[PDB]
Amino acid sequence: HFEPVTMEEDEEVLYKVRAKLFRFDADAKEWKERGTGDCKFLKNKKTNKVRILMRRDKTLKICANHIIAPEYTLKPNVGSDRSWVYACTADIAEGEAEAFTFAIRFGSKENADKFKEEFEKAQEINKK
Amino acid sequence: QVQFKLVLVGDGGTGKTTFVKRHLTGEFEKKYVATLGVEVHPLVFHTNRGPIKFNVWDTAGQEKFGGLRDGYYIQAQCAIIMFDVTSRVTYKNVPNWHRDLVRVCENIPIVLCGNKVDIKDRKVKAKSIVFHRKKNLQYYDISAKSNYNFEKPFLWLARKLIGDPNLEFVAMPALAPPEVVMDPALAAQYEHDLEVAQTTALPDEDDDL
Amino acid sequence: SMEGILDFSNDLDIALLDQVVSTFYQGSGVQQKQAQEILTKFQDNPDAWQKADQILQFSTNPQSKFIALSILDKLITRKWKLLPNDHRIGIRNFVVGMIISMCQDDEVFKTQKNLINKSDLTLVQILKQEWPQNWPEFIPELIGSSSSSVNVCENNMIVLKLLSEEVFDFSAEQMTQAKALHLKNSMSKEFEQIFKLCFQVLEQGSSSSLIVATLESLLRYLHWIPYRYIYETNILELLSTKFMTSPDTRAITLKCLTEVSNLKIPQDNDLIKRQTVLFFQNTLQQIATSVMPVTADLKATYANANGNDQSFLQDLAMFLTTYLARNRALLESDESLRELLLNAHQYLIQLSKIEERELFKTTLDYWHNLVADLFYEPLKKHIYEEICSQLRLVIIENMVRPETIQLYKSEREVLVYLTHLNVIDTEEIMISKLARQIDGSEWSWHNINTLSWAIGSISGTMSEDTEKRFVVTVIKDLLGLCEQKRGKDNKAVVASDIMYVVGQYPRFLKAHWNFLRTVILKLFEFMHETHEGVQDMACDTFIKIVQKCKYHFVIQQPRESEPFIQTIIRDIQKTTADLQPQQVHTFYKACGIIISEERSVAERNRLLSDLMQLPNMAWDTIVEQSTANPTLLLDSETVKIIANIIKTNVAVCTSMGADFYPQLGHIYYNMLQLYRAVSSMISAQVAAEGLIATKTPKVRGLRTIKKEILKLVETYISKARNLDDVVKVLVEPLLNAVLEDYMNNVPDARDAEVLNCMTTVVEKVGHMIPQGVILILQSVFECTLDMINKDFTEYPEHRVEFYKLLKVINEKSFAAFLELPPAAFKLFVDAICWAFKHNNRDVEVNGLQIALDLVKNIERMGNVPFANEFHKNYFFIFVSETFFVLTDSDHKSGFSKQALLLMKLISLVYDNKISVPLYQEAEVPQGTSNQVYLSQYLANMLSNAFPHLTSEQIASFLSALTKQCKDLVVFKGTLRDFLVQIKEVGGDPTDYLFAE
Amino acid sequence: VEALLARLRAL
Ligand SMILES: Nc1nc2c(ncn2[C@@H]2O[C@H](COP(=O)(O)OP(=O)(O)NP(=O)(O)O)[C@@H](O)[C@H]2O)c(=O)[nH]1
Ligand SMILES: [Mg+2]
Repeated sequence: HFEPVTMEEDEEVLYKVRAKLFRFDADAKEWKERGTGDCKFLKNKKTNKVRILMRRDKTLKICANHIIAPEYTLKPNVGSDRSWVYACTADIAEGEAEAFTFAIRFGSKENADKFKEEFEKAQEINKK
Repeated sequence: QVQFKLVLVGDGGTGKTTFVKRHLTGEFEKKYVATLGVEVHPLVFHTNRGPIKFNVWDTAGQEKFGGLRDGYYIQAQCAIIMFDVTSRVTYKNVPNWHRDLVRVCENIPIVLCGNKVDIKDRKVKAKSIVFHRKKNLQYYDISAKSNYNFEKPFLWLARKLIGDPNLEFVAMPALAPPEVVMDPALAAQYEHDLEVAQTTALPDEDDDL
Repeated sequence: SMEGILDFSNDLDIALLDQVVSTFYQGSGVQQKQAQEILTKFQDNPDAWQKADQILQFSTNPQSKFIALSILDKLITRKWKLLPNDHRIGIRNFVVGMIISMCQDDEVFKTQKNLINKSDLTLVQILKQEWPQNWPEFIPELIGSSSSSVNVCENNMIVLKLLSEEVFDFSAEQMTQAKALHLKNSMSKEFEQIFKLCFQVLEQGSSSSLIVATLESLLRYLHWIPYRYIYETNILELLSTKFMTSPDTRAITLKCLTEVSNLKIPQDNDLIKRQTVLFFQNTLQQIATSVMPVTADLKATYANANGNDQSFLQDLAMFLTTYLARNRALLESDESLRELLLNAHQYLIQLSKIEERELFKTTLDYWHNLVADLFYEPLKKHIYEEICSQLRLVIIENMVRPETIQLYKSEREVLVYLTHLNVIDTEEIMISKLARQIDGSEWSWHNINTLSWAIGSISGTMSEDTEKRFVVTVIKDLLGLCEQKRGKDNKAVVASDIMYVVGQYPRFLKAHWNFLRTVILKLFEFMHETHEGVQDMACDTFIKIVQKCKYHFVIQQPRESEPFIQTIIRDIQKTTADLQPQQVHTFYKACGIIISEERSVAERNRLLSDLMQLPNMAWDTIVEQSTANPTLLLDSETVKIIANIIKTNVAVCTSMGADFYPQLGHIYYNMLQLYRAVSSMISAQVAAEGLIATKTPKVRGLRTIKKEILKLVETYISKARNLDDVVKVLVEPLLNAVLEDYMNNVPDARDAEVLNCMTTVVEKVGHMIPQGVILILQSVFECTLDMINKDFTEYPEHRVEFYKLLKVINEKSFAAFLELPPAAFKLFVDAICWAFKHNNRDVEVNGLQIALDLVKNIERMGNVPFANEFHKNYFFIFVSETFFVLTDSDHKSGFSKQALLLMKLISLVYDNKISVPLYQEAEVPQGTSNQVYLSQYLANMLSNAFPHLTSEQIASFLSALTKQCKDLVVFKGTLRDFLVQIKEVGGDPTDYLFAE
Repeated sequence: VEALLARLRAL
């Protein structure tokens, strides 16, 4: 005989798409990029609740972390056929839960519409 | 804590403040608002060796706004020298920034960054960029606009400051977000803000994303 | 609060300053920010320097003293000569005394290096002002003081280092030519005494901090001192032995020896050649015995990044490459020097394996220098056979993606040379590498890609016969590699590399038609593959092969019934049915490349007609429906279809150029009608929805139609050979369709692409349409100028295209500006000067060129009323505006063209090319020459803009400038001297005699 | 040369 020498594990990925996330700066009446990367819908195996979790490329820092609440409504932005705007009441990407008006843009209108499909599925999951 | 003073220097307009802002908030500031003297921002990265905090001293590149100038460099532990690959003069001035920096900071790791490589008509050609060689500076082409190599300067500095060449950025822990409880008292308020946001066009709609 | 230190009516509270300083450097957040603004205001107080003596004496905060010296630095640099002579002496005295006392306290000397270094630099600023003319004893007394104290001696090495830097390394842009020469000659005159001290310190040890500082100063000296100080003393032996053994001195010593390798040296002196060999021999011996042997794994050492290993390996690469590029011939004939030569190159081989992009580029530059010499120089290549064999493997294994682009081209260049030097060894290495992909020992996606790029990079080097067997072998091995893999992820990677290699060997394809045909058909199959990236690869490879082998698609090959281009066109719908629009356009562009090689015009137009059958049929239907129901354009799908049809025409026009005219004629009239219909819809939408409409997908889609139409016309006209048809068929409908629409849209709906299209029209046929050019100006000049003349940022594309258009109009149809009403010609001049003030290079350069071309246009008219009025109205405007951007420190990028413009303006008066008085006759005696008046005007202008200059400075500057207005290089030197003097008080007026 | 063609088509 010779002797020899994130907190995402509890979750299931329902949907994943590349996206660019914006937040509306009301004071400046300006949209401001918050991050670009993979947006994931994560389903908790113990609570069955689905959240959005999005991290920036390379640095991997969180730019979105909130429940896909059934109260939310995806609306179109005047300048895009591949984006959705919605109000978020509690996102903890940068610390304490805070309300944001988000906009999320995708590589194509097809991806945007699929996102909306999955988004509304996740809302019903969270309703039960 | 594990905290390192970083000074960022270079000609006015080269993108120093836009680069830092990209790292602080993820935004790309299109306007040029000149820095007055210095602006100090904490910046944290999560690594396989724990968090590393850079105290970024973003200095003014315009002479009329130079402030304390090399007085900002005192006790810097690392630095970024910035130039603009679309402006030859900004590279011509790299030796001047480096001179003033290393006279105060005699042995610190320094990254030299050629910014704005997203622009088609590049003026400072890759093969003209050789100043870093004899000065032992790390060099990267970068673009705060496209994010090309935007993480490399801090990754390299982190490895040098911690003394671990295998240091890597890692994914910050992601806690469970809280459940929503809509406040009826703010329904009309959030509907006002949403309408404005819907009717303000997203920028850069021709970008791939 | 902290703001008390800004009250100079009270004594300075040093304790409060130290609190402000501490709050800034050690504090955080809002407090730190407030302190910063207070400190900046304190430092900028023009009387703050008076309180520097107090701070340096009574402060206990070293940062406070640093700021005190910065305050003095600004005073010494800019206002020294304005001081009473008593303050000059006083400041000198307490800077010297402060340095002496800091050096005499070992604890202060140990712990306040930052403050001592700052004080030393401040001393050097005084020396630049006072020495040697008012400080002749400085160097003799410095040498004397060095002997009484190791601390003072070490600090004196720092002072001398900074002095050398300020005089020889950083003087060009910071002092006048005369003052720089004065300080350089002063240092050269006394360097014999400086070197003696330096050499004594180095020879006699023994404090390493003293030795290091001395070697740091020597590094600076090596930039300028004569070689005799290095070759007629024993210093090379010390550098290359003694100081290489100790790591403390090793880093700086290696940098010194790198600069020694760059000294100006007589190259017909045998003793000096032996000394140059000897110090290299010594250095390499010290490395192998004290640092690492030749066999060491420098890749691993560099990656571990212990201590200063990375900087040392970088510096060793710089030393070896520098020395060998200059001196390796010294080592190549003497048999006793062969081991040294090859050991040095073996270290370079090991350094070239390091994973570090910028270091690899440094070593690759050297390798290029070497192999180019072996390629041309008789009897050299056999020396380096084993080095080159290892280098082949290094470069193959580190090949980067061709399309990083620059690095690939540099690697390809070296590998091509290495292939000529030994084709057999190159082939064997590549085949062997391929064998290790097949056997899995080195299989990976990255590894097979890297090898395929290397194989592709040497095409055109081997003989056609060897190449053929080589290509066959590679493809055979690659096909087998793909067959044995599974999953289609792996098969996709290898199939792409197969197509990449064949695309790199057009010579093989042109000789084997059946092979070339099979490749293309297989590319067409891959155009149906959905796997991510396969379709882009197939389209990219297709046009790449076409560009190189086009002739073989346009002739009828043996055994074939028709040229293959016919066969491609017959099936184009099927081939491209699964492609994205962008990929379809590439496919059509490739077909146009082939068609343009058909010399028979009737056959070429027939092929063009057949190629464009699908877009033309979609076009005809849409035109028929859009005309019947203008509402159909509201359909986003129709707008997208229309844009892609036009883009297909652009793509084919891009490759066919002049030969595209028949297809353009098929669509031209209906296309411009569509431009108008789309224009009406855009305007109607903006009217009904507001400016925000321009952001909407619908309007952006409509404007894409307009932009692609403009691009198509611009593309054809830029390449047309029949310019009569351009003028008589294309131009008038074009201008009628685009100009009024541009003029009468609100600014946010105007397409900058209109300006770009008009620039090409003027460039190509401007000389033939004088009235058309006038119409272009009338429609775009004033309304575009009003968009861009309120700031420097709004409408960035219109701004750039605007000055491109004025530039070409001024070049090709200057008469159009002669027709302008006087008020509009004034706006033209205003617009040019406006361009001067841009920091935007894309505008400033055209503005300076327009001004210069305009002056020449006026000069060509001779002595006529328009030219006489131009000079009376605008000569001094251009002189003063050029002077403003030259001297305001915010337009340094334009210096060379500003200088050219000013010299042209001055030489007009100096050459008496302005036939009318530039003054109003009531202003100076009648008969006064324009030369005299120009001198007076400029003297008065500069006196008011730079009131701190003496009248003598201004007069001497202008005297030099005006007699140098035929010699641009000297003219520019005088301007640079002026830019130095305006930054300080008391500049010497005789500096402007430097040229004389 | 021709033995490659068949292999080429089966990719
Ligand atoms: N196209 C492009 N623009 C950039 C990039 N980075 C910064 N910019 C732009 O360059 C301009 C100047 O940016 P800024 O960050 O203020 O430069 P700075 O070095 O901080 N200037 P100062 O030293 O005077 O404070 C801004 O308009 C910014 O949007 C880039 O990577 N690409
Ligand atoms: Mg800034």
